[PDB]
Amino acid sequence: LSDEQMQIINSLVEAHHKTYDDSYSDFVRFRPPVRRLSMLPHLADLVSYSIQKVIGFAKMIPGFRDLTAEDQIALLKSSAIEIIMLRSNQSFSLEDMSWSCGGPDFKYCINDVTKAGHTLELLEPLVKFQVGLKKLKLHEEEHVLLMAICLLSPDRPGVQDHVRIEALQDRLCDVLQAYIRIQHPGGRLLYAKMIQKLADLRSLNEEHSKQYRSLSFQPEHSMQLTPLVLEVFGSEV
Amino acid sequence: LSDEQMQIINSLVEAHHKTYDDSYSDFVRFRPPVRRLSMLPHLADLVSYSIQKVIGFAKMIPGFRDLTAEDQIALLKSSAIEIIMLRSNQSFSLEDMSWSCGGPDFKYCINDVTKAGHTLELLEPLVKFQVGLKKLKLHEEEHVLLMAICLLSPDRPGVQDHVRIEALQDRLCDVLQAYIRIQHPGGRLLYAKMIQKLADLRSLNEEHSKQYRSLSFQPEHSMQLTPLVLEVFGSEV
Amino acid sequence: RHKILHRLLQ
Amino acid sequence: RHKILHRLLQ
Ligand SMILES: CCCc1cc(C(O)(CC)CC)ccc1-c1cc(CCc2ccc(CO)c(CO)c2)ccc1C
Ligand SMILES: CCCc1cc(C(O)(CC)CC)ccc1-c1cc(CCc2ccc(CO)c(CO)c2)ccc1C
Repeated sequence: LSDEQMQIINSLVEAHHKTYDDSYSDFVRFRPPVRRLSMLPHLADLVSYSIQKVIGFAKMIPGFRDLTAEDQIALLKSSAIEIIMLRSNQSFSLEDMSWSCGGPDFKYCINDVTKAGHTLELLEPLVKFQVGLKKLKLHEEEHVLLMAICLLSPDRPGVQDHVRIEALQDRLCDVLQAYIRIQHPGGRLLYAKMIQKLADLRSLNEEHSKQYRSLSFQPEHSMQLTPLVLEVFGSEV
Repeated sequence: LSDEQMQIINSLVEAHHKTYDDSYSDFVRFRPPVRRLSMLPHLADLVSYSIQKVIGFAKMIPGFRDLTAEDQIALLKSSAIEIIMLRSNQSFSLEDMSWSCGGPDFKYCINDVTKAGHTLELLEPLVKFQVGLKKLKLHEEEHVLLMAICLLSPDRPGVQDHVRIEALQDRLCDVLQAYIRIQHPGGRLLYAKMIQKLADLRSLNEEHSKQYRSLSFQPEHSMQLTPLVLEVFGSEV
Repeated sequence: RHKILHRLLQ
Repeated sequence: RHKILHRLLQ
């Protein structure tokens, strides 16, 4: 790796730490969990909260801040769900096949999540994704990169400068490819695995989108969402 | 009173009971209270919740259901804050000059409320209103009427059939005037007092409106509100 | 507009 | 539109 490459790693890693609370102390302020879509209020707040973190992370990816305010929104609106599926993995436990966040109230089985309006059609591959990914036992360096790589994809509906964003993503893909080669022993086939994950996040992105429209369309359900969720997941161009 | 008159009283009273939980058990599901607008999340949920109750109450006021869907929204969007200031009084305590709702976490001094984005310009007369009203020691029959009278005012911006709504409100004002004459000893001057209150709710309505625009305009504050609050307090016609 | 108020008013 | 995303992106 070179200095410029490394600087990007230290940059992404610090951005992640600044936007990811390992104490999950902020969950106590979401509308309480309830075990008729009883888990929607809590999860809609968990997700709304997460989006705020993804935006905070994105603003620190080197170069992103220099994109057009419109490109920033375009990349964000379309890759937000994917970044949240990626960052959530840092709390997914293969043991109890759930997301453990500080305490028991903040531990969500495939059961809890069902009461949020989502079906197995999403929950099924979602967990599968979490397991396969959890198994790659990536480093924080690689973990944070994969997020920046996914967020800086030029193949998103809305992207104007789909050529510069093409550069950035590449400048990142290298740092990752390189690191995995130098700093990750036994990871001689990792890169290919990771990139394969960014492709699975596409089918998941799609699924959530349809399932989201279904719920979103019902006001007795959308009135449960947050102004930020509605806007980022809304289709207003 | 006549039978028709009484039937309206039993109708309003049952509607109130069905839309007002004396246990305040639903407050445990709002985003937790915090004592930088720390009380906004909790109060925005308290208010969003209240609006849902006012709509539920309104749908049961005899005749209201027969108004035009547009008239219903017009009356609701403009008199919602007033109905919430009226129904809140059922929990206002002259002792600790606060709103006691089941427990200590759900007890809001003039202090707590300040951290919700509102200034004394509103909080001052608001409490004054609560005291003066709390002192009239109205009956539940009169209390529920005053709410229906206020909600069915034809002098609201948006009202199309401002003549029929003129009838209904009158049909209610009588039942009240009559009851106070027959069923309320010592209340030979009450009616005038109550009606005077509906006039104070107008200056308060105005104040909250301006203060609401101020907050509403800031996305770092409006993203804290609920989809229902934004819509009912929003100025979209 | 008023999408939520309708659902609740029926 | 995107009122909230802007405020957060500055
Ligand atoms: C990717 C699916 C995100 C999602 C969206 C929705 C809505 O679509 C319902 C309307 C929007 C609020 C409801 C529930 C969920 C949903 C949420 C989770 C939570 C994962 C949870 C979320 C985020 C984070 C960090 O940002 C952690 C800890 O790392 C744990 C697991 C599974 C599902 C299906
Ligand atoms: C009438 C003022 C209503 C209001 C609006 C707002 C917002 O404008 C902030 C953006 C909307 C969420 C914030 C805070 C408040 C506000 C809320 C209260 C709560 C009264 C509380 C509210 C409702 C009810 C029953 O429906 C009870 C129990 O009877 C107690 C007391 C004082 C104020 C100033």
